Amino acid sequence: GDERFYAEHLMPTLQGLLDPESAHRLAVRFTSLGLLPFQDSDMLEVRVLGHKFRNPVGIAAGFDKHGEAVDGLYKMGFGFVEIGSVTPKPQEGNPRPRVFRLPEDQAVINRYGFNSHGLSVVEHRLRARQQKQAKLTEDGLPLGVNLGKNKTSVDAAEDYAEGVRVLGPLADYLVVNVSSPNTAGLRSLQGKAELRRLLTKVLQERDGLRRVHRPAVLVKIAPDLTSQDKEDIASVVKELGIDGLIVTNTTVSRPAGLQGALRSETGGLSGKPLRDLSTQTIREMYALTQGRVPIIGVGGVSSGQDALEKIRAGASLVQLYTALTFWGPPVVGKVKRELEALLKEQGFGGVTDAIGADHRR
Ligand SMILES: Cc1cc2nc3c(=O)[nH]c(=O)nc-3n(C[C@H](O)[C@H](O)[C@H](O)COP(=O)(O)O)c2cc1C
Ligand SMILES: C/C(O)=C(\C#N)C(=O)Nc1ccc(-c2ccccc2)cc1
Ligand SMILES: O=C(O)c1cc(=O)[nH]c(=O)[nH]1
Repeated sequence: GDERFYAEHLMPTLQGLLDPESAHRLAVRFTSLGLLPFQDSDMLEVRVLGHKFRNPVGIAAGFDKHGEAVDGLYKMGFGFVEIGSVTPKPQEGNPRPRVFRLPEDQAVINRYGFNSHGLSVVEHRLRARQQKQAKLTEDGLPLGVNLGKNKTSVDAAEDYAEGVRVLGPLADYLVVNVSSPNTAGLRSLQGKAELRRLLTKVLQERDGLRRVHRPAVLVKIAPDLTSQDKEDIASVVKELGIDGLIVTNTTVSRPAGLQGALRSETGGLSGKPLRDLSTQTIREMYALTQGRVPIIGVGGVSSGQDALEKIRAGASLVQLYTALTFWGPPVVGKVKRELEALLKEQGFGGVTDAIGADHRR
């Protein structure tokens, strides 16, 4: 496993031979079979959400939408895996092309639209390795399951409720994904009244599961929220005792300076141009929740510094996806190695010590 080789030769050649969706599909395939190219120190261990995480670097939702490559992803060095988004019924998503690379920006735009094998398929896939996962979790490698809703559903809350009932028993944590920019009307569920109603139902359904099968519940939010939106989300989270937040999904904004020819494609923008917008959203949400609500920080993480900035801003854990598509699997070890070195350099005894450090200076 060599960073230079992947960054300079393998990935650019892959990007030059296949379209983005094809590259994604082949990657899931390769990862699922364990055809892949760092020893986690105690400094990187985090205890949150009722679990030990051997390192704080996870794979973000969207890469493994259907739970096909979980074990290969742990082998890649991720401290936790999130699969999904999964919808109740199977659905195809948007017509192709629906994924676009912006190499000049180290960015991606996608409009997949919740292409999903559906709950039943994912349920059986996870059941086939349920005890293996139980041991992985105990060993500090938890599993998250990200829930979406069907395009033609009349009752959004019931979609998420069904997700809780079916995949909740198989997950260490669940994500109520109300932040995809690619499903019409979905982001409106972030509004105060809609969110409270939705999350009340979700939490009731979760509380009804047997104790060993009872996951933490997190809400994944957009980077495009107004100050009022963020205030309201913070209020509802505290009112209902939501276990955590995932911050953030992709942006519908197109920051000044984007160079990629494909910058004006419809969809969610990810990668470097999203990075600081996400970090600032983490920072705001941490403050609004008084540091009492665990945050998983996501968006434009490609290095140790990127990870630590989100951690200092208030994230207990981080995730990446887009960086993997540019630098390949070696980015995981790179992020962890750089993060460890930076923690030492900045006087932190571990990740835990650095969580929210910016707010205390
Ligand atoms: C191709 C693609 C598909 C994605 N699909 C999902 C999804 O199904 N559910 C979800 O919550 N986030 C999804 N995401 C968003 C990521 O989980 C993450 O929040 C975002 O991409 C920012 O992280 P990054 O810059 O490291 O990619 C997707 C992102 C991309 C790149
Ligand atoms: C949307 C998406 O996943 C991509 C694009 N564009 C993409 O390139 N993904 C990807 C992710 C991982 C890998 C990879 C490369 C080597 C070994 C295992 C996996 C290759 C490609
Ligand atoms: O299109 C999707 O499936 C999707 C894309 C994205 O960026 N975020 C998300 O939650 N879903």
